[PDB]
Amino acid sequence: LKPEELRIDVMRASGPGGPGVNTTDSAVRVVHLPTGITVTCQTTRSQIKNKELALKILKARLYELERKKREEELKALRGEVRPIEWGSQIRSYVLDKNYVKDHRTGLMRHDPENVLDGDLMDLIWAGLEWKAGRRQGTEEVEAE
Amino acid sequence: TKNGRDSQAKRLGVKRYEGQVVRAGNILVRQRGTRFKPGKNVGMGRDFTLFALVDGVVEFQDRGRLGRYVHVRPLA
Amino acid sequence: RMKYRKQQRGRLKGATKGGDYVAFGDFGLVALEPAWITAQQIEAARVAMVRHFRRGGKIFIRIFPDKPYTKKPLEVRMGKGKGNVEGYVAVVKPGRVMFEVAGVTEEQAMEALRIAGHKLPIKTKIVRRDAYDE
RNA sequence: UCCCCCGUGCCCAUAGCGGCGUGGAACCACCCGUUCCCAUUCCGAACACGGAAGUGAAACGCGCCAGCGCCGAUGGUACUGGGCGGGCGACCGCCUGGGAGAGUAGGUCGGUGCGGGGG
RNA sequence: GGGCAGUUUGACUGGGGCGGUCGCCUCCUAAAAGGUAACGGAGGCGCCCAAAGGUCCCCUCAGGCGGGACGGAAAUCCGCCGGAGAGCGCAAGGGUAGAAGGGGGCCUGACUGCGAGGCCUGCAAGCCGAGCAGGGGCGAAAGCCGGGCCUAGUGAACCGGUGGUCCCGUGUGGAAGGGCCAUCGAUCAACGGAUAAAAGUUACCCCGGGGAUAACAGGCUGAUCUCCCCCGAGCGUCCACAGCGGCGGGGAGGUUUGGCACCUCGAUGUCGGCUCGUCGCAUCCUGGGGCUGAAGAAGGUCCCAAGGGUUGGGCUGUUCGCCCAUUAAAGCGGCACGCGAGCUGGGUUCAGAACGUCGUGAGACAGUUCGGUCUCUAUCCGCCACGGGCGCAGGAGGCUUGAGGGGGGCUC
RNA sequence: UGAACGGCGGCCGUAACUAUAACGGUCCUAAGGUAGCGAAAUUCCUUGUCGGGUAAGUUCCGACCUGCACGAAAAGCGUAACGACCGGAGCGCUGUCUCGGCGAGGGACCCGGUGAAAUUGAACUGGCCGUGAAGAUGCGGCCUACCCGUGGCAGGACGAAAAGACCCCGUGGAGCUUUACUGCAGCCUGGUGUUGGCUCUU
RNA sequence: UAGCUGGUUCUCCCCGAAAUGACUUUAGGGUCAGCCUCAGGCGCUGACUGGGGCCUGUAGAGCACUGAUAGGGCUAGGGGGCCCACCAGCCUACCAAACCCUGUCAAACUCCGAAGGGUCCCAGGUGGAGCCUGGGAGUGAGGGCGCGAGCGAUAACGUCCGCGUCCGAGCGCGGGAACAACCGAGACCGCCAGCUAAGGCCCCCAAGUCUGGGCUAAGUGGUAAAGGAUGUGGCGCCGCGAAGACAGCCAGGAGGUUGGCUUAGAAGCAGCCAUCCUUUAAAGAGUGCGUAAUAGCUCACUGGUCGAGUGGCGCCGCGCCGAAAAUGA
RNA sequence: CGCGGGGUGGAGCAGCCUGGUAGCUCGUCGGGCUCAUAACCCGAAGGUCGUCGGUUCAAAUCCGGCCCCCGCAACCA
RNA sequence: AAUGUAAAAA
Ligand SMILES: [Mg+2]
Ligand SMILES: [Mg+2]
Ligand SMILES: [Mg+2]
Ligand SMILES: [Mg+2]
Ligand SMILES: [Mg+2]
Ligand SMILES: [Mg+2]
Ligand SMILES: [Mg+2]
Ligand SMILES: [Mg+2]
Ligand SMILES: [Mg+2]
Ligand SMILES: [Mg+2]
Ligand SMILES: [Mg+2]
Ligand SMILES: [Mg+2]
Ligand SMILES: [Mg+2]
Ligand SMILES: [Mg+2]
Ligand SMILES: [Mg+2]
Ligand SMILES: [Mg+2]
Ligand SMILES: [Mg+2]
Ligand SMILES: [Mg+2]
Ligand SMILES: [Mg+2]
Ligand SMILES: [Mg+2]
Ligand SMILES: [Mg+2]
Ligand SMILES: [Mg+2]
Ligand SMILES: [Mg+2]
Ligand SMILES: [Mg+2]
Ligand SMILES: [Mg+2]
Ligand SMILES: [Mg+2]
Ligand SMILES: [Mg+2]
Ligand SMILES: [Mg+2]
Ligand SMILES: [Mg+2]
Ligand SMILES: [Mg+2]
Ligand SMILES: [Mg+2]
Ligand SMILES: [Mg+2]
Ligand SMILES: [Mg+2]
Ligand SMILES: [Mg+2]
Ligand SMILES: [Mg+2]
Ligand SMILES: [Mg+2]
Ligand SMILES: [Mg+2]
Ligand SMILES: [Mg+2]
Ligand SMILES: [Mg+2]
Ligand SMILES: [Mg+2]
Ligand SMILES: [Mg+2]
Ligand SMILES: [Mg+2]
Ligand SMILES: [Mg+2]
Ligand SMILES: [Mg+2]
Ligand SMILES: [Mg+2]
Ligand SMILES: [Mg+2]
Ligand SMILES: [Mg+2]
Ligand SMILES: [Mg+2]
Ligand SMILES: [Mg+2]
Ligand SMILES: [Mg+2]
Ligand SMILES: [Mg+2]
Ligand SMILES: [Mg+2]
Ligand SMILES: [Mg+2]
Ligand SMILES: [Mg+2]
Ligand SMILES: [Mg+2]
Ligand SMILES: [Mg+2]
Ligand SMILES: [Mg+2]
Ligand SMILES: [Mg+2]
Ligand SMILES: [Mg+2]
Ligand SMILES: [Mg+2]
Ligand SMILES: [Mg+2]
Ligand SMILES: [Mg+2]
Ligand SMILES: [Mg+2]
Ligand SMILES: [Mg+2]
Ligand SMILES: [Mg+2]
Ligand SMILES: [Mg+2]
Ligand SMILES: [Mg+2]
Ligand SMILES: [Mg+2]
Ligand SMILES: [Mg+2]
Ligand SMILES: [Mg+2]
Ligand SMILES: [Mg+2]
Ligand SMILES: [Mg+2]
Ligand SMILES: [Mg+2]
Ligand SMILES: [Mg+2]
Ligand SMILES: [Mg+2]
Ligand SMILES: [Mg+2]
Ligand SMILES: [Mg+2]
Ligand SMILES: [Mg+2]
Ligand SMILES: [Mg+2]
Ligand SMILES: [Mg+2]
Ligand SMILES: [Mg+2]
Ligand SMILES: [Mg+2]
Ligand SMILES: [Mg+2]
Ligand SMILES: [Mg+2]
Ligand SMILES: [Mg+2]
Ligand SMILES: [Mg+2]
Ligand SMILES: [Mg+2]
Ligand SMILES: [Mg+2]
Ligand SMILES: [Mg+2]
Ligand SMILES: [Mg+2]
Ligand SMILES: [Mg+2]
Ligand SMILES: [Mg+2]
Ligand SMILES: [Mg+2]
Ligand SMILES: [Mg+2]
Ligand SMILES: [Mg+2]
Ligand SMILES: [Mg+2]
Ligand SMILES: [Mg+2]
Ligand SMILES: [Mg+2]
Ligand SMILES: [Mg+2]
Ligand SMILES: [Mg+2]
Ligand SMILES: [Mg+2]
Ligand SMILES: [Mg+2]
Ligand SMILES: [Mg+2]
Ligand SMILES: [Mg+2]
Ligand SMILES: [Mg+2]
Ligand SMILES: [Mg+2]
Ligand SMILES: [Mg+2]
Ligand SMILES: [Mg+2]
Ligand SMILES: [Mg+2]
Ligand SMILES: [Mg+2]
Ligand SMILES: [Mg+2]
Ligand SMILES: [Mg+2]
Ligand SMILES: [Mg+2]
Ligand SMILES: [Mg+2]
Ligand SMILES: [Mg+2]
Ligand SMILES: [Mg+2]
Ligand SMILES: [Mg+2]
Ligand SMILES: [Mg+2]
Ligand SMILES: [Mg+2]
Ligand SMILES: [Mg+2]
Ligand SMILES: [Mg+2]
Ligand SMILES: [Mg+2]
Ligand SMILES: [Mg+2]
Ligand SMILES: [Mg+2]
Ligand SMILES: [Mg+2]
Ligand SMILES: [Mg+2]
Ligand SMILES: [Mg+2]
Ligand SMILES: [Mg+2]
Ligand SMILES: [Mg+2]
Ligand SMILES: [Mg+2]
Ligand SMILES: [Mg+2]
Ligand SMILES: [Mg+2]
Ligand SMILES: [Mg+2]
Ligand SMILES: [Mg+2]
Ligand SMILES: [Mg+2]
Ligand SMILES: [Mg+2]
Ligand SMILES: [Mg+2]
Ligand SMILES: [Mg+2]
Ligand SMILES: [Mg+2]
Ligand SMILES: [Mg+2]
Ligand SMILES: [Mg+2]
Ligand SMILES: [Mg+2]
Ligand SMILES: [Mg+2]
Ligand SMILES: [Mg+2]
Ligand SMILES: [Mg+2]
Ligand SMILES: [Mg+2]
Ligand SMILES: [Mg+2]
Ligand SMILES: [Mg+2]
Ligand SMILES: [Mg+2]
Ligand SMILES: [Mg+2]
Ligand SMILES: [Mg+2]
Ligand SMILES: [Mg+2]
Ligand SMILES: [Mg+2]
Ligand SMILES: [Mg+2]
Ligand SMILES: [Mg+2]
Ligand SMILES: [Mg+2]
Ligand SMILES: [Mg+2]
Ligand SMILES: [Mg+2]
Ligand SMILES: [Mg+2]
Ligand SMILES: [Mg+2]
Ligand SMILES: [Mg+2]
Ligand SMILES: [Mg+2]
Ligand SMILES: [Mg+2]
Ligand SMILES: [Mg+2]
Ligand SMILES: [Mg+2]
Ligand SMILES: [Mg+2]
Ligand SMILES: [Mg+2]
Ligand SMILES: [Mg+2]
Ligand SMILES: [Mg+2]
Ligand SMILES: [Mg+2]
Ligand SMILES: [Mg+2]
Ligand SMILES: [Mg+2]
Ligand SMILES: [Mg+2]
Ligand SMILES: [Mg+2]
Ligand SMILES: [Mg+2]
Ligand SMILES: [Mg+2]
Ligand SMILES: [Mg+2]
Ligand SMILES: [Mg+2]
Ligand SMILES: [Mg+2]
Ligand SMILES: [Mg+2]
Ligand SMILES: [Mg+2]
Ligand SMILES: [Mg+2]
Ligand SMILES: [Mg+2]
Ligand SMILES: [Mg+2]
Ligand SMILES: [Mg+2]
Ligand SMILES: [Mg+2]
Ligand SMILES: [Mg+2]
Ligand SMILES: [Mg+2]
Ligand SMILES: [Mg+2]
Ligand SMILES: [Mg+2]
Ligand SMILES: [Mg+2]
Ligand SMILES: [Mg+2]
Ligand SMILES: [Mg+2]
Ligand SMILES: [Mg+2]
Ligand SMILES: [Mg+2]
Ligand SMILES: [Mg+2]
Ligand SMILES: [Mg+2]
Ligand SMILES: [Mg+2]
Ligand SMILES: [Mg+2]
Ligand SMILES: [Mg+2]
Ligand SMILES: [Mg+2]
Ligand SMILES: [Mg+2]
Ligand SMILES: [Mg+2]
Ligand SMILES: [Mg+2]
Ligand SMILES: [Mg+2]
Ligand SMILES: [Mg+2]
Ligand SMILES: [Mg+2]
Ligand SMILES: [Mg+2]
Ligand SMILES: [Mg+2]
Ligand SMILES: [Mg+2]
Ligand SMILES: [Mg+2]
Ligand SMILES: [Mg+2]
Ligand SMILES: [Mg+2]
Ligand SMILES: [Mg+2]
Ligand SMILES: [Mg+2]
Ligand SMILES: [Mg+2]
Ligand SMILES: [Mg+2]
Ligand SMILES: [Mg+2]
Ligand SMILES: [Mg+2]
Ligand SMILES: [Mg+2]
Ligand SMILES: [Mg+2]
Ligand SMILES: [Mg+2]
Ligand SMILES: [Mg+2]
Ligand SMILES: [Mg+2]
Ligand SMILES: [Mg+2]
Ligand SMILES: [Mg+2]
Ligand SMILES: [Mg+2]
Ligand SMILES: [Mg+2]
Ligand SMILES: [Mg+2]
Ligand SMILES: [Mg+2]
Ligand SMILES: [Mg+2]
Ligand SMILES: [Mg+2]
Ligand SMILES: [Mg+2]
Ligand SMILES: [Mg+2]
Ligand SMILES: [Mg+2]
Ligand SMILES: [Mg+2]
Ligand SMILES: [Mg+2]
Ligand SMILES: [Mg+2]
Ligand SMILES: [Mg+2]
Ligand SMILES: [Mg+2]
Ligand SMILES: [Mg+2]
Ligand SMILES: [Mg+2]
Ligand SMILES: [Mg+2]
Ligand SMILES: [Mg+2]
Ligand SMILES: [Mg+2]
Ligand SMILES: [Mg+2]
Ligand SMILES: [Mg+2]
Ligand SMILES: [Mg+2]
Ligand SMILES: [Mg+2]
Ligand SMILES: [Mg+2]
Ligand SMILES: [Mg+2]
Ligand SMILES: [Mg+2]
Ligand SMILES: [Mg+2]
Ligand SMILES: [Mg+2]
Ligand SMILES: [Mg+2]
Ligand SMILES: [Mg+2]
Ligand SMILES: [Mg+2]
Ligand SMILES: [Mg+2]
Ligand SMILES: [Mg+2]
Ligand SMILES: [Mg+2]
Ligand SMILES: [Mg+2]
Ligand SMILES: [Mg+2]
Ligand SMILES: [Mg+2]
Ligand SMILES: [Mg+2]
Ligand SMILES: [Mg+2]
Ligand SMILES: [Mg+2]
Ligand SMILES: [Mg+2]
Ligand SMILES: [Mg+2]
Ligand SMILES: [Mg+2]
Ligand SMILES: [Mg+2]
């Protein structure tokens, strides 16, 4: 809500008042120039209390406009998909035959019982971070 | 705005300055406390009022650590 | 802070006590006109001062806002001002020393104080520590 | 007329706090005792009576010291009855009469009145 | 028991209503006597106590440091410093230990009958009071006591209650009923208190007044609003001013919103539109420039410059604004927000009616909705035109000079 | 006892992404607004959002529902026909408009006859810039201006008209209202008069 | 009925208000007081003034109380770090009670404290003074100006008090262009006489184009600020200079060095930290520009020439910019 | 801005007026019955009383400023 | 006096 951005307008009010309403402009129109979103107010006899209210109103809407854009840049980072369905998985942990398996690196293993306890290092270190940065490190150094 | 208040002015202070002739019984000084102590030929009432005790002349005496005093030097 | 409530305006009579001498630092900035100096003023000067000579010497401020400055909010005539919109100011009679600097070259303190002057409403003077003491 | 002491006033710190010293013949105090008068929300600490011995340690008396406290000019200034003069003002300047506070120089461990005992 | 009737329904108030306030005490404002206003700054009272009173006698605080079984910053004890920063029932102030403060013995003067002389004061009230008489309390006595350290703790008169006595008692004796003395019934708190007894509504409204007082406009003011400057943190890769300018500071203007209440209430017609304009320049375009982070074309920024120009539609009563299609550009302000004795009357702002809403209600609404009478004759100034008179120091016909004005002024 | 006056909730939590919340917790009530409708003759924010129509639509129509502040006989939702009712659109047609022109007649104008009115302190009544009770023909300074009329225009004379209706004041007035006060009519009611006989009964 | 509006008729003479306080279903009305006037009475007292006594808490100042306050010191408490646990120890460019030093602020703070004011005594003061008792009143919306405060915004022709004062009622006279209250001055009547006051003395317009010494070049004067500038004149101070300066011009202007560190690069030149020497007459581990980083230009400094003054800073007078409005100046 | 109300264990409410000890329901935690979960039974824990000041021997409680939430009001021209 | 999902018959 920097004063440099929005323009404020003054104009006589619609409705009752006497000569006071005709000759005294108390209505206000506070348009936000960049975002284009405008707002008008005139519920009180005063220009300042309308100029004041019309601003607290614009604040609410501009907060709800910043929360919408605050979503794509804090939710698109989560995952561009993730069905959670079947096959949407990237690493299976089979306790019957005792074998985990990262479907990304194709890497395999033989201890689901310990891995599900802390042995993630062996996975993240060598293979995981590798393929993770690989799919993006081969994308930039070729075409993207 | 709760504030538009005060109480009556009590018009106190010295009522008879030094040298002034006085009739017995008439008042010399009205005061908040004992801003003046009685002394010779001068009595004091419930409110700390000092009043001459016999026709005479008022005179004031300062006695430092012991405070100021009002006296009536008689004559007749 | 503490004190109590809001306070009468009074008047900025002759600069009787509105005078002084340096007592800290080598250089000083003295007032030449009577005025209520705002906190926003004192500060803006002080900051703009250090801001000038980064990690520089040490500045002293001998004037201090204790007076509540009131202000009715765009209306008519009831009660005393809710006031304090400008909050607090310091009384300054022409001649009083306000800001001391120390531990910097003359040209380094001839600028620092030159600036702090501008952030102030009144006309001011810069001073060497002459030689007048007690 | 002089000196010491006892009691009691007057001004109201230049009379006070503190450190050092001196006084027991006289006076004063502590001091011996608690039968009697009297007394303790307990206690002869206090109040009280009867009083030798000892002491001047305590208290007080006198005298020295200026660390604290207190007193504190002169000179100039702020302010200001009254009278004027300059600027938009927040303000400022002169004539005439009065004149601080702070601070500097200094001062002070008192001065005196009545009665009484004693050289 | 509003079917009906007579009435009540407070004042202050930078207009009125709404809110707040109304008496009393303390402090400041108050300008060194007293007094002193504002819807100026701050707080209390509408009680309490038979001990918290009288007198006689005795005792002296808070706090700090040190030492002490519970204690633990703080209970009670001891020591040293400590003049009053404690306490004085309760707000504050003044006063105060050479007691007004803490404790104890006896006690009830929180007496009756008075009252010299004063303080304060418009009235009426309020306050202080020596001493005299009676009969008393404490003290050996001198003496002290007519409540409380003091300043708030309150209510004229009327009307009535209870108790008592030298009073009156309607021909006389009693009685009734009064008087006098004593005391009781006040948030009469709008607190000098109209009645024993009282709320609203009007846009269906009326009269008397007011520019003593609000709504329009002008005025003063310039907070607010618009424009412009000072400083130069920082941005701009390098470069603080090509373009920008944190935190602060100084001004101009009188288009906004306010403040004030100065002319007008025996009337200054309020918005918008239409018509007709004219002026300002802080310039939208066109004309001329400086800088550019200006190759050119095009821009950006500042300077000079009113001479002319500055479109047509959609939506809404709109001003404003959004939008469509163009343009050299589609400038901003003044003129009573120019202009209703020029027009309109869609909006506001009478009576009808309805919705939501509030109110038991009558009604009410910067809430909404449909409807709703705008006055032939210009005297003067001014303005557009057109004549009559006289003058122009012979009379007449025709032709002329241009002092001084006016018109025009655009752009692709 | 409601087709009598009337009334008809609040806070927090919960879903195979997020959002929402069919579900739940709790407090309170006499009971917590059902159907149907809903930015409405009701919606403040508001020109709500989306769709329609238009080159462009604060209006209009269709939707959605976070209904400031609908809602069921002060009726709810619909409804053919009807309407000098109020809103939106289109076709036809047009001087409504671009944008005005010409023409006719009745006035206006000139001559003859008759002959009013409101208004009116008195007038020998110019412009600007100041000024003054703050908007000047009348004051100051300056500019301008021969005397008198006729046809026209309406910026001024704070023009005329109506002792402002708006506002406030007055211990003014009146109409209306009620659980304001006090009365009255009216209606209810005990005693008694008009009012008598016989019998049972406590 | 009208606490409201309007209206109220001949002359001369003397005096001459108020717009405040208290209470008021009072607020544009009233009652009492204040102020005006008339009558009778008292008779030096009255305003103002001299001398003396007492009462006082403002201006100013001050920090001793109540609070506020910047820096430093000393130092409980708490916080971080070393170290740890039995709790103990030290460090502490963190915050900070008490205390102290330096430096300050306060209407509701005062160790202090004026000028002044109040009152009484004595004296001057015979004045449209004063006091006592009465008859008659009006006024009870004030306004501006100076000064002292509150409110407001250290706004208002604003508002509310205090001491004055003028208008009111002196819109009678002079000055101020015009203009109740600013400056001068209190109009009984007449004069073709004189001196003055404020203000003025070039023309409208009376009176000096007076005298002497300066300043100002803007039409300033003829009405505006922060702030900006080689405007102009004046006093003062420091320094350079005939042993040769200032300015311009001829020449060098460097070596290790390319300073250590940051950084893609930082070579005197984004920033951070900074204190060598030497060829020598002189050149700074560097004033500005130029770069991607450098080289290039220049000052600083020294040599020569010239040949007489020159540069910085403080102070005062007057002036310049800052400076845009609507009917004609 | 004006007047009125409110802020207390994780959720929602008492307690305050008349100061001395903070209560109710839900959820949470431990233990039970069940094959297991829920229901149900037995235990237990949990609160700066919004915040900053003031009164008092003592403050959730009374007084005052502030922040936050709720409702009402914002009219005449 | 409720509930118990989703991968097993040469
Ligand atoms: Mg910007
Ligand atoms: Mg509208
Ligand atoms: Mg209305
Ligand atoms: Mg209206
Ligand atoms: Mg207006
Ligand atoms: Mg206006
Ligand atoms: Mg008051
Ligand atoms: Mg004293
Ligand atoms: Mg007495
Ligand atoms: Mg500091
Ligand atoms: Mg108002
Ligand atoms: Mg408040
Ligand atoms: Mg001898
Ligand atoms: Mg020793
Ligand atoms: Mg002994
Ligand atoms: Mg015995
Ligand atoms: Mg005996
Ligand atoms: Mg005995
Ligand atoms: Mg004895
Ligand atoms: Mg010894
Ligand atoms: Mg001793
Ligand atoms: Mg010696
Ligand atoms: Mg000494
Ligand atoms: Mg002196
Ligand atoms: Mg000025
Ligand atoms: Mg001034
Ligand atoms: Mg003198
Ligand atoms: Mg002195
Ligand atoms: Mg001494
Ligand atoms: Mg002596
Ligand atoms: Mg009844
Ligand atoms: Mg009735
Ligand atoms: Mg007003
Ligand atoms: Mg009002
Ligand atoms: Mg009203
Ligand atoms: Mg009211
Ligand atoms: Mg008052
Ligand atoms: Mg109270
Ligand atoms: Mg007592
Ligand atoms: Mg004792
Ligand atoms: Mg302590
Ligand atoms: Mg201790
Ligand atoms: Mg101990
Ligand atoms: Mg101890
Ligand atoms: Mg111990
Ligand atoms: Mg124990
Ligand atoms: Mg403890
Ligand atoms: Mg201890
Ligand atoms: Mg002890
Ligand atoms: Mg000891
Ligand atoms: Mg003392
Ligand atoms: Mg003290
Ligand atoms: Mg006490
Ligand atoms: Mg007390
Ligand atoms: Mg006191
Ligand atoms: Mg004493
Ligand atoms: Mg006692
Ligand atoms: Mg006692
Ligand atoms: Mg006792
Ligand atoms: Mg007597
Ligand atoms: Mg008397
Ligand atoms: Mg009286
Ligand atoms: Mg009277
Ligand atoms: Mg007596
Ligand atoms: Mg007797
Ligand atoms: Mg007595
Ligand atoms: Mg007492
Ligand atoms: Mg007593
Ligand atoms: Mg007592
Ligand atoms: Mg008193
Ligand atoms: Mg009566
Ligand atoms: Mg008798
Ligand atoms: Mg009889
Ligand atoms: Mg008998
Ligand atoms: Mg009697
Ligand atoms: Mg009441
Ligand atoms: Mg009253
Ligand atoms: Mg009453
Ligand atoms: Mg009456
Ligand atoms: Mg009554
Ligand atoms: Mg009444
Ligand atoms: Mg009707
Ligand atoms: Mg009527
Ligand atoms: Mg008037
Ligand atoms: Mg009035
Ligand atoms: Mg108008
Ligand atoms: Mg006007
Ligand atoms: Mg400017
Ligand atoms: Mg930036
Ligand atoms: Mg940069
Ligand atoms: Mg300014
Ligand atoms: Mg204007
Ligand atoms: Mg205005
Ligand atoms: Mg007026
Ligand atoms: Mg007025
Ligand atoms: Mg008229
Ligand atoms: Mg008229
Ligand atoms: Mg109009
Ligand atoms: Mg109009
Ligand atoms: Mg151009
Ligand atoms: Mg070009
Ligand atoms: Mg180019
Ligand atoms: Mg380029
Ligand atoms: Mg280019
Ligand atoms: Mg081209
Ligand atoms: Mg130029
Ligand atoms: Mg220009
Ligand atoms: Mg257009
Ligand atoms: Mg377009
Ligand atoms: Mg074009
Ligand atoms: Mg364009
Ligand atoms: Mg265009
Ligand atoms: Mg403009
Ligand atoms: Mg125009
Ligand atoms: Mg108009
Ligand atoms: Mg205007
Ligand atoms: Mg208009
Ligand atoms: Mg009309
Ligand atoms: Mg119109
Ligand atoms: Mg008309
Ligand atoms: Mg019509
Ligand atoms: Mg229209
Ligand atoms: Mg309409
Ligand atoms: Mg209307
Ligand atoms: Mg009407
Ligand atoms: Mg109607
Ligand atoms: Mg409206
Ligand atoms: Mg309509
Ligand atoms: Mg007609
Ligand atoms: Mg005329
Ligand atoms: Mg004219
Ligand atoms: Mg010509
Ligand atoms: Mg021409
Ligand atoms: Mg022309
Ligand atoms: Mg032209
Ligand atoms: Mg039913
Ligand atoms: Mg209902
Ligand atoms: Mg409802
Ligand atoms: Mg979910
Ligand atoms: Mg039920
Ligand atoms: Mg509903
Ligand atoms: Mg619909
Ligand atoms: Mg709508
Ligand atoms: Mg709509
Ligand atoms: Mg509304
Ligand atoms: Mg709407
Ligand atoms: Mg609307
Ligand atoms: Mg829309
Ligand atoms: Mg869309
Ligand atoms: Mg459209
Ligand atoms: Mg559309
Ligand atoms: Mg449509
Ligand atoms: Mg909805
Ligand atoms: Mg919705
Ligand atoms: Mg809703
Ligand atoms: Mg809303
Ligand atoms: Mg509403
Ligand atoms: Mg609704
Ligand atoms: Mg409803
Ligand atoms: Mg119904
Ligand atoms: Mg329907
Ligand atoms: Mg139909
Ligand atoms: Mg019909
Ligand atoms: Mg019809
Ligand atoms: Mg058609
Ligand atoms: Mg047209
Ligand atoms: Mg014709
Ligand atoms: Mg005719
Ligand atoms: Mg005809
Ligand atoms: Mg004719
Ligand atoms: Mg003429
Ligand atoms: Mg002009
Ligand atoms: Mg005038
Ligand atoms: Mg005049
Ligand atoms: Mg005129
Ligand atoms: Mg004249
Ligand atoms: Mg004229
Ligand atoms: Mg002319
Ligand atoms: Mg004619
Ligand atoms: Mg005509
Ligand atoms: Mg006209
Ligand atoms: Mg006409
Ligand atoms: Mg007219
Ligand atoms: Mg009238
Ligand atoms: Mg009344
Ligand atoms: Mg009846
Ligand atoms: Mg009957
Ligand atoms: Mg009957
Ligand atoms: Mg009967
Ligand atoms: Mg019968
Ligand atoms: Mg006379
Ligand atoms: Mg006279
Ligand atoms: Mg009246
Ligand atoms: Mg009178
Ligand atoms: Mg005399
Ligand atoms: Mg004093
Ligand atoms: Mg002072
Ligand atoms: Mg001392
Ligand atoms: Mg203190
Ligand atoms: Mg204290
Ligand atoms: Mg240390
Ligand atoms: Mg510690
Ligand atoms: Mg430890
Ligand atoms: Mg420890
Ligand atoms: Mg340590
Ligand atoms: Mg003071
Ligand atoms: Mg005081
Ligand atoms: Mg003085
Ligand atoms: Mg005097
Ligand atoms: Mg004579
Ligand atoms: Mg006279
Ligand atoms: Mg006289
Ligand atoms: Mg006399
Ligand atoms: Mg008289
Ligand atoms: Mg009278
Ligand atoms: Mg009156
Ligand atoms: Mg008045
Ligand atoms: Mg005056
Ligand atoms: Mg002045
Ligand atoms: Mg005021
Ligand atoms: Mg001031
Ligand atoms: Mg003024
Ligand atoms: Mg008058
Ligand atoms: Mg006079
Ligand atoms: Mg005049
Ligand atoms: Mg003239
Ligand atoms: Mg004048
Ligand atoms: Mg005149
Ligand atoms: Mg005059
Ligand atoms: Mg003079
Ligand atoms: Mg002249
Ligand atoms: Mg100027
Ligand atoms: Mg100026
Ligand atoms: Mg100037
Ligand atoms: Mg200047
Ligand atoms: Mg420059
Ligand atoms: Mg040199
Ligand atoms: Mg030589
Ligand atoms: Mg040069
Ligand atoms: Mg050369
Ligand atoms: Mg060279
Ligand atoms: Mg060269
Ligand atoms: Mg070289
Ligand atoms: Mg060189
Ligand atoms: Mg070179
Ligand atoms: Mg180097
Ligand atoms: Mg180089
Ligand atoms: Mg080169
Ligand atoms: Mg200078
Ligand atoms: Mg100067
Ligand atoms: Mg210019
Ligand atoms: Mg003009
Ligand atoms: Mg909670
Ligand atoms: Mg309780
Ligand atoms: Mg109970
Ligand atoms: Mg449970
Ligand atoms: Mg469990
Ligand atoms: Mg269990
Ligand atoms: Mg158990
Ligand atoms: Mg447990
Ligand atoms: Mg609390
Ligand atoms: Mg909340
Ligand atoms: Mg909320
Ligand atoms: Mg509301
Ligand atoms: Mg209202
Ligand atoms: Mg309204
Ligand atoms: Mg109304
Ligand atoms: Mg109304
Ligand atoms: Mg009305
Ligand atoms: Mg098979």
